[PDB]
Amino acid sequence: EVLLQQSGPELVKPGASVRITCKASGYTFTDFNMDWVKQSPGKSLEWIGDFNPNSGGSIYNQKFKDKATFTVDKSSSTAYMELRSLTFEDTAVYYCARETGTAWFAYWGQGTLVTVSAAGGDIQMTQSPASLSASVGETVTITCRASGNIHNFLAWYQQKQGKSPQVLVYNAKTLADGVPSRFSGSGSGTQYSLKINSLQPEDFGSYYCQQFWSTPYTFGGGTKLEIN
Amino acid sequence: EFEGRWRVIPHDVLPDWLKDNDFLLHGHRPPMPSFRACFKSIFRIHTETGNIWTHLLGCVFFLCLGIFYMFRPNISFVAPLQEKVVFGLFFLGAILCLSFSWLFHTVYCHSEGVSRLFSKLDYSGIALLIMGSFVPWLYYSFYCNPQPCFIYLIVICVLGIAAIIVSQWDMFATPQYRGVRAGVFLGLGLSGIIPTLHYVISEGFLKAATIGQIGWLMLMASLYITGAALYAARIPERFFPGKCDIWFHSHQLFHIFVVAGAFVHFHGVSNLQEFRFMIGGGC
Ligand SMILES: CCCCCCCC/C=C/CCCCCCCC(=O)OC[C@@H](O)CO
Ligand SMILES: CCCCCCCC/C=C/CCCCCCCC(=O)OC[C@@H](O)CO
Ligand SMILES: CCCCCCCC/C=C/CCCCCCCC(=O)OC[C@@H](O)CO
Ligand SMILES: CCCCCCCC/C=C/CCCCCCCC(=O)OC[C@@H](O)CO
Ligand SMILES: CCCCCCCC/C=C/CCCCCCCC(=O)OC[C@@H](O)CO
Ligand SMILES: CCCCCCCC/C=C\CCCCCCCC(=O)OC[C@@H](O)CO
Ligand SMILES: CCCCCCCC/C=C\CCCCCCCC(=O)OC[C@@H](O)CO
Ligand SMILES: CCCCCCCC/C=C\CCCCCCCC(=O)OC[C@@H](O)CO
Ligand SMILES: CCCCCCCC/C=C\CCCCCCCC(=O)OC[C@@H](O)CO
Ligand SMILES: CCCCCCCC/C=C\CCCCCCCC(=O)OC[C@@H](O)CO
Ligand SMILES: CCCCCCCC/C=C\CCCCCCCC(=O)OC[C@@H](O)CO
Ligand SMILES: CCCCCCCC/C=C\CCCCCCCC(=O)OC[C@@H](O)CO
Ligand SMILES: CCCCCCCC/C=C\CCCCCCCC(=O)O
Ligand SMILES: [Zn+2]
Repeated sequence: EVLLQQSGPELVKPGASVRITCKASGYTFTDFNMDWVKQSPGKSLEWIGDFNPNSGGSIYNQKFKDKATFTVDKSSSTAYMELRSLTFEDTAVYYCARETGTAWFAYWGQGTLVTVSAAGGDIQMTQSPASLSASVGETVTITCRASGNIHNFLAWYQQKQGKSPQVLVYNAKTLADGVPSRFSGSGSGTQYSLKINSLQPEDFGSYYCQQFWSTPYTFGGGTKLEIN
Repeated sequence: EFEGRWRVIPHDVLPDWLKDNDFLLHGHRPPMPSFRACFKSIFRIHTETGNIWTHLLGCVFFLCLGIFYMFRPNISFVAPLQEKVVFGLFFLGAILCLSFSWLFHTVYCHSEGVSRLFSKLDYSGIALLIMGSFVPWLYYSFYCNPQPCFIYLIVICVLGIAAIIVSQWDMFATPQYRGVRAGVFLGLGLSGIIPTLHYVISEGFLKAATIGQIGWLMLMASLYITGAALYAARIPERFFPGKCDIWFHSHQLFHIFVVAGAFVHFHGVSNLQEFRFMIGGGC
């Protein structure tokens, strides 16, 4: 019943500005923080910042401090993100993701593709392996290494092609609601693992880890898993 | 700080192991597997703030009372080594109880396993506070009668150990068993009725009443009963759901009753030793 519905795609010229909409439903809007995430084509996820609909306060990743502006419309349960002075580097899919107390993301919008065309006139997360291919029924292990202690504030996400990520594990070992028992998270300090027992055909896709211990929140580069 | 950031959450988004009282609708700490975040939250406003501070302050208070009692002049007692040992056991029971309580309430939101370990320590501490409080009390009450004093010590220790064992059972920590927990611990404190009848039969109404045992015992029994009733019934948050999330919910009032209960009990047994001092150790 929780849904985050984003505005449609945008094809804009360099130097323009766009406003992405995120319409939240199925819960009290002010109760949780809303985060904005960017994903360049064939790239990893990047944290833009977070917005508190209740306080009106926002924290931006320094990389986007001059690029993004977050706003809200409490009445209509909608969060907005203004992107200004658009360049070719800004071509990406932008997501809004909802927090649940701490910044692990149980809910994501479908994503808004922003295409910049002129045709008409800090904790590092090291993920490993970067890619792997395995047969159905086998076991796979993806590891995650943090440049600093993240005190078990880690989440694992699975992302199918053309789709938004979905949480598998949060708080290093807590299996998210509706996720099969095949998935298990472990680790502590700076070293974490995601184990997928008995691989299924639906398990292909990209896998990401995320730390939410220290701002700016960061993701690992991802692991592309292919099923034979 | 920008490390371990969190916001309170409504009761509906809590995992199962954190759903203790559904009359506390908002202000809950989210699950946080960091002891650093948990201990930092003592300085934050949430559903556990009052529970932490009442037993954090109560703990240091009894520790200062216990140290000061230990250094009282030896002339003031009929038998200071023995008397300090009995009071020492009471203070120990009160301090372990309050310490386990404030620590459990602090690390409650950590994880299911940490919460499970500290809830068992929390429950076990209540029994220790009750077992320890009988020691100075049976000592002065059966001062001249050693056979019942010895028997009643075995009974409170055997009943206390059974409560500690039952506190290890995972069903006992469930919200459905709230009333069972009130019954077990209330029974343990009320079992003091058996040695009380024995004292009254042996010494009479005038003696039990002249020495303030009877007035002080009625008050202790009152604190137990109203304290257990508030806890089992979730009063007043049952009558104002979402209005007592931070202040004066049942668990918080109960915590206050434990500290007050322990002080009134200390006061009662402290008067018994002063009386034993005035009449000497003669039997
Ligand atoms: C009655 C006295 C009872 C004891 C007093 C306790 C007070 C001292 C406690 C201070 C809080 C220190 C918290 C520090 C907790 C360190 C554990 C942590 O979160 O790191 C785990 C990582 O290594 C793995 O991800
Ligand atoms: C270490 C000092 C020991 C020397 C004193 C010995 C003299 C005989 C003892 C008399 C006991 C006096 C009662 C004094 C009671 C002390 C209570 C106290 O300090 O409360 C704690 C709270 O304020 C903090 O939360
Ligand atoms: C001096 C008092 C201050 C103490 C504060 C807390 C100190 C840290 C305590 C840690 C104890 C936690 C251990 C108990 C928690 C176990 C949780 C769990 O399920 O872990 C996986 C295992 O079950 C697999 O075998
Ligand atoms: C004025 C005196 C007050 C009485 C205090 C003394 C009571 C001592 C005994 C306490 C134990 C009572 C046992 C009661 C056991 C029945 C509850 C049970 O097992 O079911 C739990 C269900 O509710 C949920 O599935
Ligand atoms: C609320 C009331 C419900 C509970 C009812 C329970 C009633 C219990 C009372 C029983 C009366 C027994 C009286 C028995 C009186 C025996 C007196 C005696 O021989 O003194 C012994 C001394 O020599 C010892 O040194
Ligand atoms: C009471 C808290 C429970 C935890 C254990 C207490 C600590 C016991 C360990 C060591 C204490 C040894 C010192 C014991 C000192 C007690 C005697 C004293 O100093 O009396 C002064 C008067 O006699 C003046 O005449
Ligand atoms: C579980 C708690 C156990 C109780 C621990 C407290 C033990 C008391 C400590 C020391 C004994 C002090 C009483 C001493 C009793 C003898 C009096 C005397 O003349 O001695 C001179 C004193 O100044 C020596 O203290
Ligand atoms: C957390 C504490 C739990 C409670 C454990 C209680 C253990 C009971 C063991 C010992 C208590 C020490 C009391 C000492 C008991 C015998 C003293 C004696 O000789 O009699 C004294 C008077 O009756 C006559 O002058
Ligand atoms: C006298 C001042 C207050 C002292 C009261 C004691 C406060 C500390 C109490 C409890 C903390 C100890 C538990 C800390 C957790 C221990 C973790 C561990 O090694 O794994 C699990 C095992 O514990 C299995 O049992
Ligand atoms: C994970 C399981 C752990 C849950 C809680 C375990 C139980 C904790 C209970 C008690 C530990 C504290 C120690 C309390 C008792 C200390 C020893 C004592 O009572 O001495 C008696 C003698 O002086 C007389 O002979
Ligand atoms: C003065 C009281 C001293 C307390 C020490 C002993 C406490 C033990 C007594 C009661 C606690 C457990 C009773 C709780 C009652 C229900 C538990 C049970 O075994 O029921 C099974 C059901 O689910 C279906 O059959
Ligand atoms: C943790 C224990 C703290 C308190 C002390 C021990 C616990 C015992 C508690 C309650 C026992 C029930 C007290 C009930 C008091 C009964 C008094 C009685 O029958 O006297 C008649 C007089 O009116 C003659 O004029
Ligand atoms: C010795 C002083 C007594 C003063 C008030 C005590 C009330 C009666 C005792 C016990 C009944 C309540 C049991 C509740 C157990 C839940 C554990 C917890 O408190 O976290
Ligand atoms: Zn408590």
